[PDB]
Amino acid sequence: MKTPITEAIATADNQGRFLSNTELQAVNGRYQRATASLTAAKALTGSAQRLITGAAQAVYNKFPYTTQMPGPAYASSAIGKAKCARDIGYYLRMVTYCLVVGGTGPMDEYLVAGLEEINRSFDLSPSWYIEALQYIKNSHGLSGQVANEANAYIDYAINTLS
Amino acid sequence: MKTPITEAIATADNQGRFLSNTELQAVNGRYQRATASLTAAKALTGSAQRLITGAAQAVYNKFPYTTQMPGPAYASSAIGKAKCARDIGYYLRMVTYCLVVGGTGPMDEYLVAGLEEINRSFDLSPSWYIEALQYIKNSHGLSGQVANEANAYIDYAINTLS
Amino acid sequence: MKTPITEAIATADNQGRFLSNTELQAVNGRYQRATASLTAAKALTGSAQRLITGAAQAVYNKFPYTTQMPGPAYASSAIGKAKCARDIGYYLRMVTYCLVVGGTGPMDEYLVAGLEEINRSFDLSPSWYIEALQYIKNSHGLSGQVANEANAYIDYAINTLS
Amino acid sequence: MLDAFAKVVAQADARGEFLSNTQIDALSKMVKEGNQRLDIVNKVTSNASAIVTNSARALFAEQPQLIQPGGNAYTSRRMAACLRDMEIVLRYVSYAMIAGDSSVLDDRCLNGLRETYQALGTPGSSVAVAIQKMKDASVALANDTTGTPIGDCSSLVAELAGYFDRAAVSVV
Amino acid sequence: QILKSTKQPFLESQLRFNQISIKDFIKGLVLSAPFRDLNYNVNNNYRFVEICVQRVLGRDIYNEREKIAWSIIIATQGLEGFIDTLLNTQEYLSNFGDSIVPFQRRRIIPQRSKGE
Amino acid sequence: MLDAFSRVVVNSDAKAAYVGGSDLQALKSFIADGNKRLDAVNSIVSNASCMVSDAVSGMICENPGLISPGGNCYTNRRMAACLRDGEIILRYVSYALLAGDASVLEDRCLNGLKETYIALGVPTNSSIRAVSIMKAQAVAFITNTATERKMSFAAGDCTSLASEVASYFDRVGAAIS
Amino acid sequence: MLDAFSRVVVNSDAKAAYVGGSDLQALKSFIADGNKRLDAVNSIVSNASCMVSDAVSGMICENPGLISPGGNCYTNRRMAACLRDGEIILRYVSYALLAGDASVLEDRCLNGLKETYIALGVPTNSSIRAVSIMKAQAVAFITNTATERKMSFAAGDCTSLASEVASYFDRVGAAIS
Amino acid sequence: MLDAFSRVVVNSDAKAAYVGGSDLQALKSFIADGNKRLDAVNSIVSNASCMVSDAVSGMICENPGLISPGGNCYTNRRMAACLRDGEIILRYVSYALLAGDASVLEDRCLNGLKETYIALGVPTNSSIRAVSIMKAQAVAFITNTATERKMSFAAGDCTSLASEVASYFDRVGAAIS
Amino acid sequence: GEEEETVDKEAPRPELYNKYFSADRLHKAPEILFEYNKTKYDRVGVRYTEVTSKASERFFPKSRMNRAPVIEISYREGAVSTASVSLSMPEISGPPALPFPVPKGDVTTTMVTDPTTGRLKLEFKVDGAAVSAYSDPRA
Ligand SMILES: *C(=C)C1=C(C)[C@@H](Cc2[nH]c(/C=C3N=C(/C=C4\NC(=O)[C@H](C)[C@H]4[C@@H](*)C)C(C)=C\3CCC(=O)O)c(CCC(=O)O)c2C)NC1=O
Ligand SMILES: *C(=C)C1=C(C)[C@@H](Cc2[nH]c(/C=C3N=C(/C=C4\NC(=O)[C@H](C)[C@H]4[C@@H](*)C)C(C)=C\3CCC(=O)O)c(CCC(=O)O)c2C)NC1=O
Ligand SMILES: *CC[C@H]1/C(=C/c2[nH]c(/C=C3N=C(/C=C4\NC(=O)C(CC)=C4C)C(C)=C\3CCC(=O)O)c(CCC(=O)O)c2C)NC(=O)[C@@H]1C
Ligand SMILES: *C[C@@H](*)[C@H]1/C(=C/c2[nH]c(/C=C3N=C(/C=C4\NC(=O)C(CC)=C4C)C(C)=C\3CCC(=O)O)c(CCC(=O)O)c2C)NC(=O)[C@@H]1C
Ligand SMILES: *C[C@@H](*)[C@H]1/C(=C/c2[nH]c(/C=C3N=C(/C=C4\NC(=O)C(CC)=C4C)C(C)=C\3CCC(=O)O)c(CCC(=O)O)c2C)NC(=O)[C@@H]1C
Ligand SMILES: *[C@@H](C)[C@H]1/C(=C/C2=NC(=C\c3[nH]c(C[C@H]4NC(=O)C(C=C)=C4C)c(C)c3CCC(=O)O)/C(CCC(=O)O)=C2C)NC(=O)[C@@H]1C
Ligand SMILES: *[C@H](C)[C@H]1/C(=C/C2=NC(=C\c3[nH]c(C[C@H]4NC(=O)C(C=C)=C4C)c(C)c3CCC(=O)O)/C(CCC(=O)O)=C2C)NC(=O)[C@@H]1C
Ligand SMILES: *[C@H](C)[C@H]1/C(=C/C2=NC(=C\c3[nH]c(C[C@H]4NC(=O)C(C=C)=C4C)c(C)c3CCC(=O)O)/C(CCC(=O)O)=C2C)NC(=O)[C@@H]1C
Ligand SMILES: *[C@H](C)[C@H]1/C(=C/C2=NC(=C\c3[nH]c(C[C@H]4NC(=O)C(C=C)=C4C)c(C)c3CCC(=O)O)/C(CCC(=O)O)=C2C)NC(=O)[C@@H]1C
Ligand SMILES: *[C@H](C)[C@H]1/C(=C/C2=NC(=C\c3[nH]c(C[C@H]4NC(=O)C(C=C)=C4C)c(C)c3CCC(=O)O)/C(CCC(=O)O)=C2C)NC(=O)[C@@H]1C
Ligand SMILES: *[C@H](C)[C@H]1/C(=C/C2=NC(=C\c3[nH]c(C[C@H]4NC(=O)C(C=C)=C4C)c(C)c3CCC(=O)O)/C(CCC(=O)O)=C2C)NC(=O)[C@@H]1C
Ligand SMILES: *[C@H](C)[C@H]1/C(=C/c2[nH]c(/C=C3N=C(/C=C4\NC(=O)C(CC)=C4C)C(C)=C\3CCC(=O)O)c(CCC(=O)O)c2C)NC(=O)[C@@H]1C
Ligand SMILES: C=CC1=C(C)[C@@H](Cc2[nH]c(/C=C3N=C(/C=C4\NC(=O)[C@H](C)[C@H]4CC)C(C)=C\3CCC(=O)O)c(CCC(=O)O)c2C)NC1=O
Ligand SMILES: C=CC1=C(C)[C@@H](Cc2[nH]c(/C=C3N=C(/C=C4\NC(=O)[C@H](C)[C@H]4CC)C(C)=C\3CCC(=O)O)c(CCC(=O)O)c2C)NC1=O
Repeated sequence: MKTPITEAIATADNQGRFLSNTELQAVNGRYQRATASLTAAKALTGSAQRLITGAAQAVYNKFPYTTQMPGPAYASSAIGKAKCARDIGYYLRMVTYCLVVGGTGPMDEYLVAGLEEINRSFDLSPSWYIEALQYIKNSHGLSGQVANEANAYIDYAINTLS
Repeated sequence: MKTPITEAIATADNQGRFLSNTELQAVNGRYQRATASLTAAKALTGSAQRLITGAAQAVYNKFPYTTQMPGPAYASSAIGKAKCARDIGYYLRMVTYCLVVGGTGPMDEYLVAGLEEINRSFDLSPSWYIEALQYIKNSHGLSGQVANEANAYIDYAINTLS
Repeated sequence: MKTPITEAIATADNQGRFLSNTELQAVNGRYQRATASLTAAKALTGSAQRLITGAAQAVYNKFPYTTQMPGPAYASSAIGKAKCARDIGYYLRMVTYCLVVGGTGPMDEYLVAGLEEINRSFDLSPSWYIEALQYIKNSHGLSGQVANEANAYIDYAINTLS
Repeated sequence: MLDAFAKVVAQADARGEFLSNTQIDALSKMVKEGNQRLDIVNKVTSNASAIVTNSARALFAEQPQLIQPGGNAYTSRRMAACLRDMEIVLRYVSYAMIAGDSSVLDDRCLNGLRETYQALGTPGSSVAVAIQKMKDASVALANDTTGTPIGDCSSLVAELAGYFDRAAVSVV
Repeated sequence: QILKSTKQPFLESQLRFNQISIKDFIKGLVLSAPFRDLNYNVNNNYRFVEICVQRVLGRDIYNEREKIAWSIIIATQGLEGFIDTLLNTQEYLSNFGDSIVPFQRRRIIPQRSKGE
Repeated sequence: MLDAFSRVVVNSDAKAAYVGGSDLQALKSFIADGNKRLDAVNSIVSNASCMVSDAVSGMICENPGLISPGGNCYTNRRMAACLRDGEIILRYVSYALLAGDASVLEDRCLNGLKETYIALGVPTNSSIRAVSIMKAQAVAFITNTATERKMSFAAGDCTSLASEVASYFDRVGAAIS
Repeated sequence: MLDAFSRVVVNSDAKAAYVGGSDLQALKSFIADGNKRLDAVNSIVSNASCMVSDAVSGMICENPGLISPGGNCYTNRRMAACLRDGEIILRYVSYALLAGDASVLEDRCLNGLKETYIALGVPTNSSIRAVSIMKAQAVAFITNTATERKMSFAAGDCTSLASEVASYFDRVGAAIS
Repeated sequence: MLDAFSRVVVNSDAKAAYVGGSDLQALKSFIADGNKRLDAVNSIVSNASCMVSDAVSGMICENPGLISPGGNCYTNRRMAACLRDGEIILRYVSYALLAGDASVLEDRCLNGLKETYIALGVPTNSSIRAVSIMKAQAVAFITNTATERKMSFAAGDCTSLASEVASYFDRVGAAIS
Repeated sequence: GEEEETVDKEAPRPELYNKYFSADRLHKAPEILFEYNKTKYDRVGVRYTEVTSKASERFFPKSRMNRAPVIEISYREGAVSTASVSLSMPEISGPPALPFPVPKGDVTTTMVTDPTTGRLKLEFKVDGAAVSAYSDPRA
């Protein structure tokens, strides 16, 4: 788990160093943006069921074959649509964990590592999840620097699927 | 490339030993199954334009969105349909390269290694190419052990994508 | 002990691979030199009793000093000859063991591995030992390709001491 | 590693004699079935990603408590490491199909596999029920009459079954 | 070559179970079949010694005689006999040991900004 | 301890199903072949004094360095113990075949006899030469092809059963290995 | 049940057969002195391998010209073919002992053997010397008067069966004269 | 596949080919009494080695001047050629039993057979005497009326296929008449 | 010297048989095979191979070649309820081959027992076989 605090510890531990004024501004700058990032995590938490089901329908409008084609990898059934809504809820949960810790720690560990082994095995396309995340990027309805923190960790997830 | 000859050579300079009779039998079994292999590579090369344009149409009949979606990754243009047809030209050419040398050497060198990083960067779905290869696997018209050798390198190309 | 089956397995495992059609052909050639090597080491046991001391007299009539020298390391008295119905029977044993497995397996680890330490510190010079099985290579009766496969692992054992 | 020819070498060395003529006519029976061994390993490894993903899919259907959050196979790191070990047994069983004995399967893959799983905490009764899906998806795959002419291959499926039940009793 | 086909997913799991060390993990990577066909079939024995001293030992080659003095180890007892006699040198043990992934030692001079 | 009848229950437990007719078909054929296995193990335990005779007097003629003064079967307690150490391990596999499961062999003896034996100092290659001398001693008795004593059975072919006691005794030897 | 024995020897292929406890009582009752005769065939075939190894080497020990270059015990396939001709007649004379006649000996083994040996260049008077050792070696095993070996038996004589093989071994020597 | 039976023969090339279980009943529906006819070949080819040896030795022991020095069954290359010559006419009459017609026997074996025997000096009156013993054997084996070897069969009559092979042996004798 | 007879061919054979029998189609006949075991996998097959013979087969044909009836008897003392006789005739091979003749000592060689061959040793009766009688340290 990389945080700003568990990264400046690690460069202090590389040099045998007591925590100098170099490593006391890397952890101070997390505190001047933990205000704006924890309101964005609180806002995305409350509007989760609007954003999950709205993005699951915006996938199905762009890619209509996924609701039509038979076989278990598609959203053409009841349980096929339930597992797609589970997956965007897994994706949106790791965005809010990154706004708590201030970096891409929890989606590196719990989401990204080992993801391409799944998407090739179970025949799931990585462009089904760009369209789900590009909905959430410009339909969360945030503004200012609260939107700047949520839009940083959303397109980190787009770049590890692209 | 890994042929049965070049892996019998490879275990010799593993130890740094001379070529014994624990490698002459490996080349001996290659010469047995090369007479049912070059009769397969001849027939796939002779019916290559029938197999390629029939396999492009099997993708377009199963996935009709690819013929009409706008965007660069789909075969809805004139140049989108040409890049699709040379891809199934590339998948048939590495099968007849692998039947000639008797092993999975050319498609390890040219197809397989690095395939995931270009299907993710260019948004190419790997279920398109399994449908292009499943048309070839039961409509080449071969019969017998000549059919049994073409259905082991087409099936090796499928299990990379699957 | 390196069977030609077992290095099709061990050079499918260090790359982390299923048994493809490359290594399936190398075990087919082990099934092609099977019958032409199995008449060799069967009938070499059927004529084994002449070949032990009929080859020993092809050393003492080459070397008269080996019965005449005062030393423990020769067949001069009656105790050295009892080692000489044992120490060249081990050469006759492992040349039968190589024709079971179709490769140079058992004598690569039982015989040849760490042998100059045994030779220099007993003064058991292999000028007797090359001529100990040089009587075997021309008076053992395996004609045809049964001769050449039985003579294939004899002169591998010649060249390891020469 | 050892195959069947390497058995009776080391089963007569240790005592140090030969092998004898009454054993090798059983071993020259084995090369009559040498061509019915290599099709059958080609039947397994051609479908080597369709026996894995069709049986992990039928594993999480009957056991939803592994893909639920807080489960063993929950995250994408531990889903990929569940499909890794489901294919690892498919390699070392088919290695024991081509060789003639178990002794590369239970020396490189089953020697401490359940005590790997007791230390990590994975349900060792539940890996056996994924393997027994892969047993039934491969024995019923290796009885097709397409691609080969018809003949009885029964003993190899018992030999092919007999290493699939050897991984079914290794992991519990 | 950190592609999907060039990864070693069974060697990765034995590091995570603490079965093998880092020194046994570097030895599995030079003996890996992607390292043979991409970095050993396309140069000779006198350039491959320049690879396995720059990357493994982390230093440059001393002079050109050391490439001559090391290249007969690969041609006599093999690449698997070449790595363990290179991983048992004192230059590998006295600053990497049994637990450190190697690196290029002293690439830059501390007052400067250019270096090597 | 596991039973083969217990083996289908925990198979049907994490699966959370009932018992169907599908996996029931293995166990109903196990009933009618139960008497054939019951005709096997009675002759294993009734010629057991011969099988522990040829366990230890047979392995000592092919390495006599243990009766030498200084060996690992020299004194008459270690002479007594090697007669005793082998007559428990065939008593355990007589339990193990009636359940059918090897886990009763594992938890009782085969979890940790190897870690004792290098602190008890005995060699393991001598042990597996004494394990395997009971292996072919066993499989003669189940088939009735033993030379000096031929016993009463019925007529058939228990070579599926005769592989199973050979499927135990290698894991007896691999545990010490 | 000698028809079950004769159908084994008439099928001209490799086929195993064996006798249970009920039909062995039919064997012991149909053949007179079956407690004596089945001992007498067992005393030969327990040591049949040493009988063929001694006698043709005793044929070498009196006729040393067979292992000369140009002799008929040179070129070790041909030396083993004399050993293969050693072992067939011992199995054929034991079944001739067991059936109580030579009618299976004449057609399957003794018909045309003199014409076979003079067409193959076989020295037939040397084989007379080799088979006369077999007449002495079978008598000393039936009477248990062997100098180096002594097997346990029931008490009594076997001199009818000791004289019966001398009738059977002279039929071989008359066939090849 | 009767043509693929013939395509073993007519391409003059040494292969091996078979007929499976589903492919048997296509031939068994086509060929009338195929359960009799496959028994009729298997009664012959299980004793195909013994059929040539009683045929050639009855030719020898009735015509004793053939094994004279100067006779045509001297000089053991010439004896082994005559035993080879009785084998090829046995396999061709066995394949004529399978195919149901002699038209592959007439051209491959009997065509040119007459004057190729006076090309080498074969006494053809002995050769008609040689094949007539094989005519007496094949009516004994198919009807299971051999005097020494009976075989197990399904119960019934086989007198048409007894007469067909006895018709097919007469085409061999008329080819060398 | 074990087979110094590898090609020897004194057949006369003038070329007057070639217009009626070709060289490739010479002594070749269809041999019929039978996997008849009353089973579902029972196959009939024919193959067309070269026919060879030897001169011995007037009285000892290839099915009856070297097939002699062997007897195995299991008998414990007073154990006739479990005692048995068996009978078979396999293709019976002889014992292992006769040795060298040897001078006056040496170490002749042997072999015995059921499982394996494990051969003897021999200084004409006495069987030395690696006891190391030359045991002379120099203190
Ligand atoms: C020359 C080198 C040479 C001979 C000449 C010949 C000597 C010889 N030995 C016998 C008699 C027997 N051989 C027997 C065989 C065996 N005895 C055993 O105990 C084992 C089982 C087996 C193999 C060694 C037996 C049982 C006899 C009869 C009793 C006896 O020992 O005498 C003969 C025949 C008797 C005669 O006419 O002299 C001869 C010629 N062997 C040589 O090696
Ligand atoms: C002279 C020395 C000599 C003969 C005269 C001639 C005897 C002979 N035998 C037959 C008949 C058959 N031979 C058969 C072959 C065999 N019988 C078997 O049981 C085995 C399997 C096989 C090889 C020995 C068969 C089946 C018969 C028919 C049954 C019968 O005996 O009648 C004949 C032809 C019939 C006749 O007498 O006209 C002859 C002439 N062989 C000699 O060596
Ligand atoms: C009919 C197939 C579907 C399809 C194809 C399509 N592919 C591309 C682009 C690329 N494909 C490759 C693949 C390879 N190149 C190789 O050299 C080899 C090995 C011999 C392989 C497998 C690559 C590298 C590209 C990009 C470069 C290029 O060739 O242009 C495209 C163009 C996409 C783009 O963004 O340029 C298409 C349209 N698409 C379909 O719709 C068909 C279903
Ligand atoms: C043909 C006779 C020649 C001969 C024989 C001889 N050998 C020895 C002693 C040894 N030989 C070995 C070598 C091996 N032993 C093995 O088991 C194997 C297989 C792995 C090999 C390669 C060893 C270790 C010994 C010593 C132990 C032993 O006695 O076997 C001796 C005795 C020498 C002594 O001083 O003890 C003899 C006479 N030597 C000759 O000179 C003959 C030509
Ligand atoms: C269907 C999946 C089941 C499951 C799998 C699971 N396994 C692990 C972890 C390991 N498994 C092994 C065993 C092997 N690794 C190998 O490389 C080989 C062959 C050489 C074997 C036999 C090891 C060593 C580990 C730990 C290392 C690793 O692979 O990660 C895990 C945990 C993964 C993690 O990172 O913790 C899972 C989830 N477990 C289940 O619940 C399924 C039933
Ligand atoms: C009690 C006597 C049993 C019995 C046991 C069986 N023993 C079998 C083989 C065998 N027996 C021994 C022991 C003996 N022979 C020797 O050479 C030595 C000295 C080294 C001794 C003490 C050995 C070594 C073996 C071979 C086993 C091996 O080493 O692999 C055996 C199988 C043969 C058979 O009978 O078919 C059995 C059944 N025999 C009995 O029937 C009584 C009840
Ligand atoms: C003979 C074939 C062996 C061998 C036997 C010896 N075993 C010795 C001691 C010993 N063994 C055990 C384990 C024993 N208890 C069990 O319940 C079971 C079965 C499951 C077994 C095998 C124990 C606990 C001990 C120690 C007993 C004690 O300390 O009281 C032994 C030595 C006796 C001693 O040291 O006094 C021998 C000789 N060892 C051999 O060398 C061969 C291979
Ligand atoms: C002759 C070569 C022997 C000899 C033979 C005698 N055996 C006598 C009784 C007897 N024989 C056997 C073994 C035999 N009968 C069988 O049923 C079977 C195999 C299934 C065999 C091998 C037995 C078991 C017995 C009974 C022993 C007893 O009463 O306790 C016997 C007495 C007369 C008779 O019964 O025929 C004789 C003379 N005895 C000899 O001294 C030579 C060496
Ligand atoms: C004349 C040569 C025989 C005889 C022949 C009969 N056989 C009859 C039935 C039958 N035959 C066979 C064996 C045959 N069929 C095969 O498919 C194969 C090889 C794969 C062979 C060798 C079988 C299996 C059967 C069926 C037996 C049953 O299930 O009952 C038969 C009855 C009429 C018929 O079915 O054709 C006859 C007359 N029987 C004789 O008496 C002489 C000796
Ligand atoms: C044996 C019972 C006869 C007899 C037989 C001999 N035949 C000899 C040579 C020979 N036979 C054939 C015909 C045979 N070979 C075939 O390839 C075919 C069918 C395709 C058949 C029927 C041929 C062709 C030849 C040799 C000439 C050639 O190869 O072109 C033969 C050898 C004579 C010699 O070498 O001096 C014998 C003895 N002769 C008899 O006396 C009885 C009646
Ligand atoms: C050894 C003590 C003799 C001797 C023996 C040789 N026999 C050779 C070949 C041979 N032997 C037989 C006899 C045996 N086998 C059988 O199948 C039957 C009957 C069922 C019997 C009695 C036969 C048939 C043959 C083959 C002859 C043929 O093919 O016609 C032989 C080698 C000759 C060869 O391989 O060509 C030898 C050396 N010869 C001797 O010098 C002593 C006296
Ligand atoms: C939804 C947008 C599209 C879709 C979804 C779909 N997904 C699955 C199955 C799986 N998805 C995963 C993915 C993850 N698991 C994780 O733990 C994480 C990190 C938190 C991720 C990203 C896995 C492991 C599976 C398989 C197991 C499961 O059942 O969930 C399916 C089912 C596939 C099947 O074969 O059953 C579906 C249908 N597919 C669509 O059609 C939508 C467009
Ligand atoms: C390199 C890879 C490779 C293989 C996999 C085998 C494949 C193979 N099998 C057969 C031939 C055959 N193969 C089978 C096998 C089967 N039939 C069944 O019902 C079972 C499903 C299956 C066993 C697993 C049968 C029954 C035959 C015909 C009988 C025979 O072999 O004689 C043949 C024709 C030659 C022959 O008959 O032997 C070949 C080439 N050989 C190879 O070189
Ligand atoms: C009181 C104590 C007691 C026993 C001893 C067993 C006794 C026993 N054995 C078998 C029966 C049998 N046992 C065997 C076993 C064998 N036959 C062989 O050829 C092999 C040598 C051997 C092991 C492979 C066979 C083949 C049958 C017949 C099949 C069967 O009905 O079980 C049967 C069923 C048929 C019958 O009633 O006889 C019974 C009750 N059960 C008991 O309750």
